[PDB]
Amino acid sequence: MGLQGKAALVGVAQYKPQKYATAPRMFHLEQVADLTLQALEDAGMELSEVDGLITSAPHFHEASCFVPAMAGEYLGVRLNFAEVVDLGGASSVAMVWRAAAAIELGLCNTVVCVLPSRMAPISEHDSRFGGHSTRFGAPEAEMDLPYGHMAQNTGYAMIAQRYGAVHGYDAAALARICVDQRFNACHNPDAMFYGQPITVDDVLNSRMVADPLHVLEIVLPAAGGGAMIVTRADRARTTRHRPVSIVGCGEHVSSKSPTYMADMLQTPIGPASAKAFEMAGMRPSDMHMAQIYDCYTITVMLTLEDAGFCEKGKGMDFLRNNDFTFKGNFPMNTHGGQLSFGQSGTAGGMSQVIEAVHQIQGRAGDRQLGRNDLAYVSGTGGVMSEQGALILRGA
Amino acid sequence: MGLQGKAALVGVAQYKPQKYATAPRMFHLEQVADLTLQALEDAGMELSEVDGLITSAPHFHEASCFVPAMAGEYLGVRLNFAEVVDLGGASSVAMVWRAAAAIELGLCNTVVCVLPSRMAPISEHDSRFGGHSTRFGAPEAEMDLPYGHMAQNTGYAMIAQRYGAVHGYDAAALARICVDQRFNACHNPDAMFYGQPITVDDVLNSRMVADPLHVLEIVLPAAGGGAMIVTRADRARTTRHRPVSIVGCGEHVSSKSPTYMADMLQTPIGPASAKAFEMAGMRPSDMHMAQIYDCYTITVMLTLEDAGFCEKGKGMDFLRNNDFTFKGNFPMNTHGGQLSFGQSGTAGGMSQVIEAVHQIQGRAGDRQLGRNDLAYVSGTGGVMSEQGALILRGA
Amino acid sequence: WNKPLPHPTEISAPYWEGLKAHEVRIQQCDRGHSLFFPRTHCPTCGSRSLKWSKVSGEGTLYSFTVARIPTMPEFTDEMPQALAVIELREGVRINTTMVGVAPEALKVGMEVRPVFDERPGEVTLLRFTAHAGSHPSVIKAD
Amino acid sequence: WNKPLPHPTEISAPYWEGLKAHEVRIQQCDRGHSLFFPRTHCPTCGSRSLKWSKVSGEGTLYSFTVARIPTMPEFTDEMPQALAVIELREGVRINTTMVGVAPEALKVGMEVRPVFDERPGEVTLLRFTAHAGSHPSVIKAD
Ligand SMILES: [Zn+2]
Ligand SMILES: [Zn+2]
Repeated sequence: MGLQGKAALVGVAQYKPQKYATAPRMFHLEQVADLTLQALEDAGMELSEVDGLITSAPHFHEASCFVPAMAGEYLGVRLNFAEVVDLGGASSVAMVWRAAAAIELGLCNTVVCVLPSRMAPISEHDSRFGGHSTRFGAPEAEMDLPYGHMAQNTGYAMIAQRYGAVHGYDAAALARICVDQRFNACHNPDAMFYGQPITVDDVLNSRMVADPLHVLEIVLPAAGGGAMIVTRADRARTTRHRPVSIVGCGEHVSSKSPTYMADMLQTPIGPASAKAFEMAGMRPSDMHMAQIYDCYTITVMLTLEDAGFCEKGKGMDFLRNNDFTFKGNFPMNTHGGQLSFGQSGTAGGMSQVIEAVHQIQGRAGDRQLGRNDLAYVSGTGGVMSEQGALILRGA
Repeated sequence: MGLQGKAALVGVAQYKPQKYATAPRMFHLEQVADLTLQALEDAGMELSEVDGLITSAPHFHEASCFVPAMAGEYLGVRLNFAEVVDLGGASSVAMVWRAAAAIELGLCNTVVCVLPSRMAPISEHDSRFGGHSTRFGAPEAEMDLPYGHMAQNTGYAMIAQRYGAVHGYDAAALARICVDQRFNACHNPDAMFYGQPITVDDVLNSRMVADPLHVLEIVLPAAGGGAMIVTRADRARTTRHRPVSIVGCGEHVSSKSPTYMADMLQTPIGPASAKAFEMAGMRPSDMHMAQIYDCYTITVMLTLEDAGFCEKGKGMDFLRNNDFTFKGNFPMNTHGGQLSFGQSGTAGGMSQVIEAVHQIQGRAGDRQLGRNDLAYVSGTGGVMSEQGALILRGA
Repeated sequence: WNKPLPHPTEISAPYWEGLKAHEVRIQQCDRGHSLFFPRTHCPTCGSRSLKWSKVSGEGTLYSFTVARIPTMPEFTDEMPQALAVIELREGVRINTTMVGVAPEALKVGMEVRPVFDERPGEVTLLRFTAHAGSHPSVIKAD
Repeated sequence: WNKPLPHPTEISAPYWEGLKAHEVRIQQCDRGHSLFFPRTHCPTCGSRSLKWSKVSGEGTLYSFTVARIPTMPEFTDEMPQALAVIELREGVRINTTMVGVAPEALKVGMEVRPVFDERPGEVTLLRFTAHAGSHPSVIKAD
């Protein structure tokens, strides 16, 4: 049951994360074409082979609706699967397994998952709340906003405060995530913070946003984008690189605000990762790498626990006693993660997937892992809201 | 390797189509809850069983993004599949096969497919192009709008005019679609035009909207909404009515504007229907009913041709030589279709799926088909843009 | 008051009206499930039989944080923002802020009691304080 | 013009500038595929090496319709709107309207000529007319 591993990632492409002030301006339709063709060239396939497309539903600059039709028309493809997702940072992992499902279902042969994240040029004839809805009837508009609750920082901070009171807290242990991932980024010329190492005290000395989260434990919004090609296992054999099979997946959404979680310390990556490991017939100890969605340090540590890599409540202990660099025993976000490689909006989650593909394909350069067969990848949207997991295995 | 038919429609719910003046206003989250619970009650299931949710992505009144999360939180369900679609009128059939794909893949036991279509209450603190985008970079904003091309009426008129030039045109033949479907609605107390029979003359003498399309050949806009429960085959055994298995599906999007179609007369419902018939191991001649998306009479005739019910260029004569009432030899849109039952905005296409479920479950009252086991269902968005096809089979 | 205010719907209206009467009123389905935020259905069992009833309003601090950068510039006069999540004895959770408690004494699990904030004017907001503290139950408009 | 006007992008600017020069410019990849609307890639083969080719603007009327109800009030002075789709000799299709011919006279497949509509002032639009007709190739602003 579940995915049988007959779909594989064969081509990737992504813009270098760059600050909004200086990043190139590109229409979202233009980005869709540019990123798809780049990823197709990386795979060694041409345009007419694409019979499936997945992208993000909200905030597509040129279309408030009919996004698949307009994007596919601009691209020039004939789609048997016209898909959009609306899961925030979890979107990237959500598109990957949907592409595999459609290919294993026989609907498609080759699916492109693409997320534009650069802003479009401005015309003379043409966000405070951080994504919270102000619409009449939206519960959070009347229950969150009047009290200052909004966006993501303070929500994740209240999760961190709950964890500290229940299981203990070590500010320096969480800072280990920033230091090791920055080390990884310091060996990635494409990373935003390439050549910019940090220390533990650097993180603690950075400004407090909301107790106990510091600015350096939080991603810096940036522009970018990315796309990935998924195709059938047989066609994958004649592509350019090692196929990266999609052998397990999981998805879970049980709340929007963390306030209505059954337990803010039981995050949805638990159920999602248990389904993905089960589907792949594998266990956390089988993985050679973990590309973990890292908008906040606390999200990484909670993913470490709930995905089964360490015991619930010993996350700080796991962070103190392990080396998370590409030279370490538990390589993690070996591209730098969104924290240090840069967060390209909703495409930031795709950096995790692409790095897993790079590592498995033997294309990671100075950061290449010795064991590069098996990868766990997570995606997280909102504040512990939307979650997905992937198990990937090289051919 | 398509669907194995292990998911089934078990419960439906549908607001009666109403003009926007009589139409009550409810929040889209409110409609999600109300319609979901009505459909669950129709199937005899509980809210606790729902672990999958599909709805429409754009113009969700209370949320421009994170629609699955806000709706799932408001409804109170824990989702292993959080899905949105952006395919216009083809959204309903698109949701059904996605729900079956997730159930057969093992992620969900029960998926709710819901489309709010009533407007929300207005507030002090809170569209002349008919859905066309005006955004900078949208191709139709500069290639369509300044020349008056927009909305749907003229686009379908230009497809009809092209057909008449290539294959000949018979306006009285199209009128039979209106007459026979109105006859069906005349035996449907829930239909908008219940008890109001019309003749071919009434259709031909109605006002011309855009040559060669008459007023009576075009749906009128109305408010409504619908929900649909899909569940595993085994759980469907103990639900209240006959399970309606989803044995075949297909999807195709190859153009937004018909101007860029390879050929406006070769429409994307063909490829989608061929895949659905192939996957169900079935032929058009095996169907006991055809519930065809009918926002325009020309859509129905082209769907009959391209789906395989008659030869290309012969659709005019098929309309002349067959009886499309529920008493006829080719029962079609037996609830009256959107033309005579009412078009509930985006939820209009759901009326085609619901009527098939009603027929297959033996719940269609006076219009009940004696032979009620196999159904072909189509959904169409835009101007022959987004297309989906379903083959449904009673248990 | 330049901050965001609630714009009650006809679904949530009885809750914001109860606060105006210095009462915390939440819905309870006919099977015994309390719910919040307000809905037209029970998010636990789906029942449509909901009854509004006053609750004592006391509970525990489920979690909290202290904003050192204001979440919005118009919350500067509330700084530092003691953002809090309260779980009433009924088991529902309410977003709010703490008043009359030093940020450094905030502690996950403290007993809390409601404070009705009339400063916005026509709208009454719901804040919380330490149960054993002396902070009054109402904050009148300036 | 009070009606909607094109807002050219850096991608489509050469086409709209071409109309100002009384030219119909259509992109072609170096593999020979023509494309419209304008893009930065070939929608056929994915090539990024595109050139702007000068075409005669001649073609055939692919389809048409006569608007009896205005697509919006702003086009009432153009009634009845002869909405049209032209297929150029090179194979691309263009949305437009027909001028210099009766709307009810049109026929699918008839040969057409381009007509550069300068009436909006700074923006020139592309209309079409019968190839054998007497309508000029330009409409000078009023
Ligand atoms: Zn209940
Ligand atoms: Zn080309």
